[PDB]
Amino acid sequence: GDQRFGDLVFRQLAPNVWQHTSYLDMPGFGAVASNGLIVRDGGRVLVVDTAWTDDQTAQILNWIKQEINLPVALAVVTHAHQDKMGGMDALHAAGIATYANALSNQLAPQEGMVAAQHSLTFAANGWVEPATAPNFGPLKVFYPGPGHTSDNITVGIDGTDIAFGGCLIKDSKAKSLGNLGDADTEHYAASARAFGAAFPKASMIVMSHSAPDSRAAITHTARMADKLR
Ligand SMILES: O=c1cc(CP(=O)(O)O)c2c(F)cc(F)cc2o1
Ligand SMILES: [Zn+2]
Ligand SMILES: [Zn+2]
Repeated sequence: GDQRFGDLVFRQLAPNVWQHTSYLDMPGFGAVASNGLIVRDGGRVLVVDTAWTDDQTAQILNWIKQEINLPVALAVVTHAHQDKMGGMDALHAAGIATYANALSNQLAPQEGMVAAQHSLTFAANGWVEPATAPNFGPLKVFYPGPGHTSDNITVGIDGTDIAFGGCLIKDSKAKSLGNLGDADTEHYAASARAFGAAFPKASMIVMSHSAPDSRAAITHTARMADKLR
């Protein structure tokens, strides 16, 4: 199922959905995989998250050209850390319109990231303000509250059983919540559960650092986060 393409890995999840995976050495710790998504919506392609680097992100675009061969209409990135925004310049060089949580764009410079071109804003209940996410097709963007970071956002794919938790969600057998350096430990559990409640039909949960899992990823992540309080 997995397709090795250079130093990246691509896995089809649904007729119109693929997971992209890229790797970065975290010195002394290891080569960390990070996942995002590629969605075909009719005659265009939508991307969720960059790879870690510009070069890797250009390779995602090369894979899209070879395997889908339709324009990439936009990309949305799910918080201001390198695994999700490190390739912003490659998207801009390719002429792709880019979107992030307003807070992600504000944080980008201090995090060493390049901001996206457009800012998403969110209603009090967490759903994106639709005028800020034009032409998102089946992508349904939800801010679940602070968790892995204060700016973390999540994405459901309408018409599929897939929802993407990014770095908020860990798999159903994960031993830890990963990098909590920028986390909101008090609100993490509620934010994880809010993600699950926003996408009740999603039976396939996609996340940054593990293979797609069942909804037990959500319950297990929230149960682990209960202990942080
Ligand atoms: O494996 C990692 C992955 C990340 C990126 P993320 O948190 O978005 O997964 C990371 C980071 F951003 C800061 C850090 F200090 C250690 C880290 O270690
Ligand atoms: Zn992160
Ligand atoms: Zn992460």
